[PDB]
Amino acid sequence: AYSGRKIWPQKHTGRARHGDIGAPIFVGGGVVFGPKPRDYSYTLPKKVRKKGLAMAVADRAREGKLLLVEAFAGVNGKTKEFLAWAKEAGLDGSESVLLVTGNELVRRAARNLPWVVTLAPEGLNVYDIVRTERLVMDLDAWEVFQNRIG
Amino acid sequence: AKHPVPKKKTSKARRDARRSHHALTPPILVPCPECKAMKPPHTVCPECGYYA
Amino acid sequence: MEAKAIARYVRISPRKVRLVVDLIRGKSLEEARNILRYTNKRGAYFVAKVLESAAANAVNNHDMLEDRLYVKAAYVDEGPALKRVLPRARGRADIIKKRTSHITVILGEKHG
Amino acid sequence: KTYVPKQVEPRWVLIDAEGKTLGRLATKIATLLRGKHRPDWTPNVAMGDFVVVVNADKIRVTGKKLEQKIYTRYSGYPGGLKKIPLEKMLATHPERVLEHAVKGMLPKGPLGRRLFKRLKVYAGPDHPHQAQRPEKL
Amino acid sequence: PRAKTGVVRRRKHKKILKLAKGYWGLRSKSRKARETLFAAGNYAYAHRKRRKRDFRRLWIVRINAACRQHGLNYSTFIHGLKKAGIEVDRKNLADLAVREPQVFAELVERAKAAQG
RNA sequence: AGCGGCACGCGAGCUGGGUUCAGAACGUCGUGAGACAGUUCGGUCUCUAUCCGCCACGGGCGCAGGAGGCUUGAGGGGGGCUC
RNA sequence: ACCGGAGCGCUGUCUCGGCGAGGGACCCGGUGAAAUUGAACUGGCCGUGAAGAUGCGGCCUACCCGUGGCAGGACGAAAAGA
RNA sequence: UCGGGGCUUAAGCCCAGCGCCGAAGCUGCGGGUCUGGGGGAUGACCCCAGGCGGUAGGGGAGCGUUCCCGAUGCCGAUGAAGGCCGACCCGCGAGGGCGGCUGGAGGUAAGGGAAGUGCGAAUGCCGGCAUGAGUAACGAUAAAGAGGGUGAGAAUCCCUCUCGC
RNA sequence: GGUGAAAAGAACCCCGGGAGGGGAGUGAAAUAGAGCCUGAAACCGUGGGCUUACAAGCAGUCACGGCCCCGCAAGGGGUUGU
Ligand SMILES: [Mg+2]
Ligand SMILES: [Mg+2]
Ligand SMILES: [Mg+2]
Ligand SMILES: [Mg+2]
Ligand SMILES: [Mg+2]
Ligand SMILES: [Mg+2]
Ligand SMILES: [Mg+2]
Ligand SMILES: [Mg+2]
Ligand SMILES: [Mg+2]
Ligand SMILES: [Mg+2]
Ligand SMILES: [Mg+2]
Ligand SMILES: [Mg+2]
Ligand SMILES: [Mg+2]
Ligand SMILES: [Mg+2]
Ligand SMILES: [Mg+2]
Ligand SMILES: [Mg+2]
Ligand SMILES: [Mg+2]
Ligand SMILES: [Mg+2]
Ligand SMILES: [Mg+2]
Ligand SMILES: [Mg+2]
Ligand SMILES: [Mg+2]
Ligand SMILES: [Mg+2]
Ligand SMILES: [Mg+2]
Ligand SMILES: [Mg+2]
Ligand SMILES: [Mg+2]
Ligand SMILES: [Mg+2]
Ligand SMILES: [Mg+2]
Repeated sequence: AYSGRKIWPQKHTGRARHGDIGAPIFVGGGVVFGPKPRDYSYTLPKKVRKKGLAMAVADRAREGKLLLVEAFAGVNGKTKEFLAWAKEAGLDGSESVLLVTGNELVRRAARNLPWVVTLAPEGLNVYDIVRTERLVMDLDAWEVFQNRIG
Repeated sequence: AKHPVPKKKTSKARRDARRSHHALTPPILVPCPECKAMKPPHTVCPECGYYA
Repeated sequence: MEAKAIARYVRISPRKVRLVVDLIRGKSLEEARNILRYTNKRGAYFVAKVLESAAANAVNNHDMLEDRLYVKAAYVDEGPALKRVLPRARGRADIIKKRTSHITVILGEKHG
Repeated sequence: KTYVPKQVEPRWVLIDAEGKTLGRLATKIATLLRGKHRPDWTPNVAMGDFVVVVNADKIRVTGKKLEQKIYTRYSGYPGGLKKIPLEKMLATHPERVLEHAVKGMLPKGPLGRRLFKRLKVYAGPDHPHQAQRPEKL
Repeated sequence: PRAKTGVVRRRKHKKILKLAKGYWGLRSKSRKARETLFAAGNYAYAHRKRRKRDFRRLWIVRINAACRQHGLNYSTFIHGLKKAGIEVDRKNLADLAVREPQVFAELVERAKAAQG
């Protein structure tokens, strides 16, 4: 907002020497190299996108955590059902899990459930993979995972 | 502002020293013939009076 | 036992009252009273008033006797300052500082 | 840690001066003025021996000196460079000549001035008959 | 993201100002202390090398004044020992002149004969 | 009726006639604007001394007991002309 | 009310200063600024150092703190030299 | 005034001799670090030797502040951040850790990421407080004095008288 | 810009013209008491330990000693005489 007038003639003034208040060295004055809006994204090579994905899956699987489920007694969007299904599935909740599935009803279940994060098939991303301790994905979802890489 | 100007900010120590003789001195008083009040020498006083 | 009495926000220079204070520090009550009485200074009035109150507080609130107390200690403190302008030759504007005081007086029981 | 000495009683000394060269004598007087001679030396405390001299006027001096040697007394006032030849000092207070000698060989520090006190000088002889008087050459 | 100067400076300063505590005037109350420290720093290091030299001569005066009492120069004393082959009396422990003078005396006697 | 040092001593002591701003003119050079160890008339000289220094006057202690009165003179200073 | 020369009158312009009047300076009470300010425990001479020293070297001198007064120095202040 | 006191068959000058002083140079004992070399399933680390003043300047390795993932986690009223003090422990260091005091509510390990990332100086910008300094100045040299009254308190407000402009 | 969980914002007594204090009372907290959370630094001040009036200076550093304070001891801290 500041003007642009020169505050002093810079001569016989005894004062320092300045132009406008806009000067950065002027409490309230403009910023120097303050951050301007800009993109942080870029285009990582496609080959690498696939590599990391498979590698991550292979890792969690190597440890012995990639379970390929299919049976879902969870008829509707009710958490109780999933919590019971997971209980007999061997999922006591002592492990974070990336529940990958195509069914939006399975979603509703583990949706609110804290120790599990729901996810669509294509949503497979190394972040959420290495993010969780366990990995459980529908066979049909494994097929679409197989389409991208398999 | 003109010719006469202090060359250096006087040290706090040197400053205090100047005010050495600066200290005050207690006044002098004496008991009067009237009340026990303390009058200054060669003087009358309120709430006491005098003579002659 | 000791009794305090403070007079904050007193319009007067510290250095000025310090002189008066330094006179009665560690003096008998009655002795000090007479000093302030005939002492030629403005700071006298403000120190005498508060010191007088220090005795009242010492009595009506601390069971101390008027005939046996003195000035255990006392001192003035520099409060804020009322800055004012001042028209000077050729338009110079010098700020003037009408300071304030914080006279403190604490009495105390003598001996036994 | 090196020896840490303590209070020591002042060892007085009686020193002659007849025929003694000014400089040669002052040398020993100074070295003995401070406890520099005693192996228990300590520049810190300064505990030199009380030196007392007699027969000041007797002091010899080589060649042109009584006439050549000049002393300088400068007052703060202009032209106050007042200077005096050696012969005059022997006329007035002769003890001075040896004092300004030893004084010149004493350290510049404060304690050095404290040492200059330990140095007594006259010409008679006859010192203030106190007590100690260990003669020496 | 902005990063206020925060506490960083105040800690850096008081940190130093404590080290300079004990000095004089503003010299121990401000950045002036910093300047003073640099001098003191280079003083400690220089006076650290001096501290050896100080005692080197400190003993020598003791030594010389000692054997001069028996009747010989410091150079005369040392020469004898350097000849007799007795590194024993490191000039520091030559202080024997005060502690057990008899020992120091016999050390002189050795030097007397060792020369000739 | 000496010659010289001392920022050709001395303007936080004075003056400002000279030189060294703006106006003017003559001579003079330049087409000109302008220019001149050429001349001429005119032209703002900044109340407060902190430190050293100096001239004067006090306060505090010290002077191995307190006190009153009178003194010694190391040292320093002034003076010093001449018809 | 322009600049120069001379003369008369009249005078502290001067020889050459003296005395006095009042308004300030000085002491007490009341109020209370400024420029400046690296830090200070800030002596003289002879040398010395980027060539003009409180601060380095040698020597002399000098109890601690002020109040009044003078301006020689702090290459004093002021204005990033006209 | 030779740096000074001083110095005369020398404390001067020339010739020859032995001894000592004296640096952060050298040796001794200890520790750092970097480099080359040796032991070495043994990564590791031990041992030997040498380099290591340093401006512009190039290179290398760290500490610290702001924020994100880590976090629906952990620390936290039995006290977070910040503040004040320490002679203690760790690190060459920038720093970190512990103990007391204050404080009253936030803080964010290990390992990684991103920057408005460290100030003593710019006659730097803002604010606060010092120094001169109880100093100069209280703004026309027309001028004041006294009695009474009011009043917590009057040279300064009211009233009367006298004076002056 | 900020009292505190809440105004419960201090009734009443005392000194005082007032201001401001000292009690009492509220509150977990009053150096949270009102431009009041946290309260650093410059700067001002009182009390205490050590220190200084023959002294020469970038104010420090190195050594020795005295005095004061912590510790069973050796030792460590503060001050500064030379
Ligand atoms: Mg605008
Ligand atoms: Mg603009
Ligand atoms: Mg802005
Ligand atoms: Mg969820
Ligand atoms: Mg004015
Ligand atoms: Mg002349
Ligand atoms: Mg001139
Ligand atoms: Mg002038
Ligand atoms: Mg003329
Ligand atoms: Mg000419
Ligand atoms: Mg002219
Ligand atoms: Mg002219
Ligand atoms: Mg002086
Ligand atoms: Mg005389
Ligand atoms: Mg004298
Ligand atoms: Mg006529
Ligand atoms: Mg001011
Ligand atoms: Mg002085
Ligand atoms: Mg000198
Ligand atoms: Mg005065
Ligand atoms: Mg790098
Ligand atoms: Mg300026
Ligand atoms: Mg003044
Ligand atoms: Mg005045
Ligand atoms: Mg009245
Ligand atoms: Mg609080
Ligand atoms: Mg100690």
